[PDB]
Amino acid sequence: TTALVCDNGSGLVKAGFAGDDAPRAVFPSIVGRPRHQGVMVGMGQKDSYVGDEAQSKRGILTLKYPIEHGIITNWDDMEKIWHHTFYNELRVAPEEHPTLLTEAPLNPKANREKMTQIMFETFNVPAMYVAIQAVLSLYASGRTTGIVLDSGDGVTHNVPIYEGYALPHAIMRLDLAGRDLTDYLMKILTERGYSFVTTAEREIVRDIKEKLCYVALDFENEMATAASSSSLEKSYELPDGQVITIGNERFRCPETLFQPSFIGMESAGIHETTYNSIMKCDIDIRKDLYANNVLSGGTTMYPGIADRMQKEITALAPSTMKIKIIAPPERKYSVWIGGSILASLSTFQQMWISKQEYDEAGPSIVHRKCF
Amino acid sequence: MDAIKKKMQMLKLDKENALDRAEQAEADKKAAEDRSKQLEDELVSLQKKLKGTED
Amino acid sequence: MDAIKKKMQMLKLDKENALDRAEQAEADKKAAEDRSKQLEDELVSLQKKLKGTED
Amino acid sequence: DFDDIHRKRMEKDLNELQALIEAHFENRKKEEEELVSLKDRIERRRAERAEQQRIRNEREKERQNR
Ligand SMILES: Nc1ncnc2c1ncn2[C@@H]1O[C@H](COP(=O)(O)OP(=O)(O)O)[C@@H](O)[C@H]1O
Ligand SMILES: [Mg+2]
Repeated sequence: TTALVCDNGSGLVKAGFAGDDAPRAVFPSIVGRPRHQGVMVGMGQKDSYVGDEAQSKRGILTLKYPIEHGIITNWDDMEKIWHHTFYNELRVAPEEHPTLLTEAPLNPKANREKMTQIMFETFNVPAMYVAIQAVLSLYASGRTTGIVLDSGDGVTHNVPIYEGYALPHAIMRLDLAGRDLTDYLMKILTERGYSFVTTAEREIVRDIKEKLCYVALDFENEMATAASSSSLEKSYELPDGQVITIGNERFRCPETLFQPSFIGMESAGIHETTYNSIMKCDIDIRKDLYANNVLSGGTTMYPGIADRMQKEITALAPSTMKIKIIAPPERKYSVWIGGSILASLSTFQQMWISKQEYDEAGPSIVHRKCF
Repeated sequence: MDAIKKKMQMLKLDKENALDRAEQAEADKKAAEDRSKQLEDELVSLQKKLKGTED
Repeated sequence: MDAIKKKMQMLKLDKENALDRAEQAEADKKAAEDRSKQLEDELVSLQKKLKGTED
Repeated sequence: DFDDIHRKRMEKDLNELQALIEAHFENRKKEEEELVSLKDRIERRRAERAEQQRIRNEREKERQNR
């Protein structure tokens, strides 16, 4: 039979059968209970709208993501999300399909063990396998080397790989991602008068960020230009009218990636953690990693980031090496495409964690040889 | 619109590939010519050593 | 319209420029490589005649 | 590896562009001219309705004026 390539993610759940080009169903991972009282009788009001249904009734819900930073903080809601994904968005019972979840690097063990225990006890799948979210993004590019920066919505991690041999001592995981950029944008919009507070209006700020923000090639020059002319002010229409005008908030929101001091984080930007991740590698594979830098994940879709990052790394790196940044147009679904490719391989067909193996060793089987 | 963006992306992929190939070929030319000129210098020094041996 | 034409023409020009530059570089690379081979072949015989002279 | 990039890239590099051009051409042809012609037709019908309304209003005002 065919395998189910699910990809929990944090912000958008992407799923679909193995062997295709794009995920079959992509929908936000939010579960929102209603918060008001409700007076109409017999309206058929449910107790929790999940997935894309709660992005249409979000006016009277309190949306809450079940995955904070890669890790899962609310297991009941995550179980609800998985149940919805299997039964309503794909309509395939899990009793007859292997599953291939994905997990960020350096995550707590208990999260992974609970994930496999749920998949084997509640949904009762035949066999499931957990894979690191960066190796798949490297599969999708058709490479076999390269250092991949997978800046998702929950957590940004940077896994270097050479000739198929991952370097476990050079993984640099940073917890700045799309959600923190949304919060920072929502916080700097208040400088013009627009106040978004409700958890429903966070979605509106996210839409503003997606449609308007861009990464500046040079930050100081843009700050000077936006403060003199008015060629940058782009307007946007809220879900009820009252258009708003975003000035130099456009390139200040995604600039947080390269200067995490804006949101008070100490660490260095995504332009310098990649160079540090390279320098921890051996001295003989640094040229190949320099030449095959891969971008993935949703948050790396800002217009103009593949040039800013290249300029920064070229500034840091030695002058002789060639710096090349691979930015495929299908960046958002790169991890899932790689997952489909991996699940479609014949050599991989014996790596699944078969159910009888789980019955013999318990949930701690995932840390064992079947990784 | 829709198809126009994809066509632009194709025109940009061609741009990147052609530019990268041009740069790589230029680096190859630089390396090869440096090799040749160093070999020529070695040949010259051998001629001079032969001259000293002849003396 | 106006923007599509100019952008498309400029990008095609960029591709053609990179391609022709790469071809020129590769031609010079091949010529330099063959000349280097000639230098090697002559240098070996120069060494042989030097060795005979020294003997 | 790196040999399926051709068979997954070059395909859509031309087929997708040509198919989207075909879709745009057929959609424009189906949509724009038919919409403008239909709007002109509805405008003519609207003018005829306006004439009928004027005639009826005037005759009723003529009779009822007492
Ligand atoms: N076109 C876009 N431009 C800018 N940011 C985007 C765009 N699309 C998605 N994002 C950001 O990326 C996030 C989605 O990232 P995603 O790759 O789905 O995360 P995950 O790894 O959990 O799947 C969204 O929250 C949004 O903030
Ligand atoms: Mg991801």
